[PDB]
Amino acid sequence: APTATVTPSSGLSDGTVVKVAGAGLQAGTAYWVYQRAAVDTGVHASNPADLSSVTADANGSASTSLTVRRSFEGFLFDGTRWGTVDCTTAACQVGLSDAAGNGPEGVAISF
Amino acid sequence: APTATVTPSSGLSDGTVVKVAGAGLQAGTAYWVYQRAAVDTGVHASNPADLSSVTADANGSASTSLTVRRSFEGFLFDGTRWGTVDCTTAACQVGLSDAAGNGPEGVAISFN
Ligand SMILES: C[C@]12CC[C@H]3[C@@H](CCC4=CC(=O)CC[C@@]43C)[C@@H]1CC[C@@H]2OC(=O)CCC(=O)O
Ligand SMILES: C[C@]12CC[C@H]3[C@@H](CCC4=CC(=O)CC[C@@]43C)[C@@H]1CC[C@@H]2OC(=O)CCC(=O)O
Ligand SMILES: C[C@]12CC[C@H]3[C@@H](CCC4=CC(=O)CC[C@@]43C)[C@@H]1CC[C@@H]2OC(=O)CCC(=O)O
Repeated sequence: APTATVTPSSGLSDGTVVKVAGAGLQAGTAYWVYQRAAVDTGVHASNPADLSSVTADANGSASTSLTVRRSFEGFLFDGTRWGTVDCTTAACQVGLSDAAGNGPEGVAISF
Repeated sequence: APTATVTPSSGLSDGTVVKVAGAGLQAGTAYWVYQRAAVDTGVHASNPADLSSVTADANGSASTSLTVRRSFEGFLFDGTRWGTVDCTTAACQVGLSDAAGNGPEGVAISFN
């Protein structure tokens, strides 16, 4: 199954740059690399401002840089502006999803 | 039918804030407000960095502010990083799309 890692994923400050890496992804496919938090069970609010992506190489691997924030203006997948999200108490993680919502499990990060 | 407007939409500069307004929208529905450019027939590369949204009110109306860029990192609807889009030569516009791709037609914008 698809895996992902965020290094470093702890002791992060606002504006910190981390490396997001995916493995066991499908070659050639694009995966949205983004910061998020579940404002409801199974319902994620993300940060498009610093969003980015990645296309798994022939071995289904890829990594990139992501700028994380302690707090960010979160939007839902349906486009709705949810509101400001403070990762200080919210369980923010870095997601890796393709255009159909598939990919590895979100990686918990903390500040 | 849904309709959109961008003011200003001419003589714009990198960093300019414009008013994007939608009408004839589904009351209660959210619509992404974003800058884009067609890099191919029916294929747009958007600017997520300054992306924003709106949620139509009871009368299917809604507006908000959007910061525009002369240049930006473009992304395709499927998540692909396309490349740098330069609105100096690219026909850039402003989109208003719901989670299903529905919404008014793109509004053409231009820079100085
Ligand atoms: C209340 C809550 C933690 C605080 C979250 C809230 C969702 C809304 C929310 C957004 C923020 O950015 C601030 C924290 C916060 C208000 C979460 C919904 C369920 C959750 O509960 C837990 O922490 C789960 C307990 C556990 O760790 O097992
Ligand atoms: C593309 C997507 C909606 C747009 C999301 C994307 C995750 C990355 C992302 C972060 C943002 O803050 C902007 C929107 C966006 C680019 C989501 C991953 C799956 C999702 O789609 C769905 O809700 C599921 C579609 C379905 O299979 O019905
Ligand atoms: C949601 C969407 C993909 C994600 C796009 C969104 C437009 C706004 C936008 C700007 C970005 O730069 C991030 C992705 C994103 C948030 C698109 C509008 C329609 C599109 O999806 C479809 O083609 C619709 C497929 C379907 O019928 O489910």
